[PDB]
Amino acid sequence: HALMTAEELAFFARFGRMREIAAGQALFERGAVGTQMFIVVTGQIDLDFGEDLMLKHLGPGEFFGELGLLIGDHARSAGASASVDSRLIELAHDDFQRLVDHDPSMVAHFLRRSIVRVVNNEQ
Amino acid sequence: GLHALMTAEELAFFARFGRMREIAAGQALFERGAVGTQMFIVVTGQIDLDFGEDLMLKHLGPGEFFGELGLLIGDHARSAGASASVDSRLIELAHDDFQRLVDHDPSMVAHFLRRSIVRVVNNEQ
Ligand SMILES: Nc1nc2c(ncn2[C@@H]2O[C@@H]3COP(=O)(O)O[C@H]3[C@H]2O)c(=O)[nH]1
Ligand SMILES: Nc1nc2c(ncn2[C@@H]2O[C@@H]3COP(=O)(O)O[C@H]3[C@H]2O)c(=O)[nH]1
Repeated sequence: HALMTAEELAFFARFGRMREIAAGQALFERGAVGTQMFIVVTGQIDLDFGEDLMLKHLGPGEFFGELGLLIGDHARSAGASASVDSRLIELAHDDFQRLVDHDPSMVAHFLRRSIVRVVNNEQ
Repeated sequence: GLHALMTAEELAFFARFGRMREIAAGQALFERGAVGTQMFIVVTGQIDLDFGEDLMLKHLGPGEFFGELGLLIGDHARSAGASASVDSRLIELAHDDFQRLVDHDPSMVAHFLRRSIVRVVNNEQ
């Protein structure tokens, strides 16, 4: 599972912003354009990779959408939706660029863990 | 496009933190499925990647990099065999070298890691 560090949670939250999403609501659809990533801080997000694949359940501290964030014109690999009332850190393209500028070391450590996760990965 | 290519800054800094390696035409650098914790940058010649099955070979010329998965992911097994098509020269960057690089220039590394992710999401033959 994902899981940010405490330092990441605090900083991504400050550079990004919070987003509330109700039980049953869609955050984005599979195959859609999307340039922001998200961190679950309360509740649960379900990822739907289409076809007959297992759903992934993401609880507090887990992140997703970094591909949309990091790769231009990426199409969302899964649909994202809220299982229950949830709250998220939403981090946009510009926010991430700011973060890299202010704290490249922390970002490098994050990107590194991302790569490990993403080569793991793909149902 | 979708070919690697380091920046000039990367080439110089990866060269300095790492070391150089000569490899003769026909020689294997590593086998597919093996343990491997270093990455490589081609600076002369050409490295061929063999992904097994019936997949196309990939040909990497000067300035192209490979093996970063082995470098970044513990207990990764090499996704391809690597071998020299012609006499080649490489920058070899070891695990410890990369950690030194991160510590001295995190910003350069972050930019590199970012470019890696794009390449890798656009990979797998
Ligand atoms: N493609 C893929 N994406 C995954 C997987 N597990 C989690 N994800 C995340 O699901 C996300 C959906 O949005 P993106 O396409 O932006 O980024 C994706 C990944 O960050 C997986 O196994 N495969
Ligand atoms: N998995 C994968 N690796 C690739 C591809 N093209 C180039 N590579 C590189 O091939 C390398 C084989 O060694 P590694 O797995 O160390 O690291 C890998 C990458 O740097 C591709 O299409 N798929």
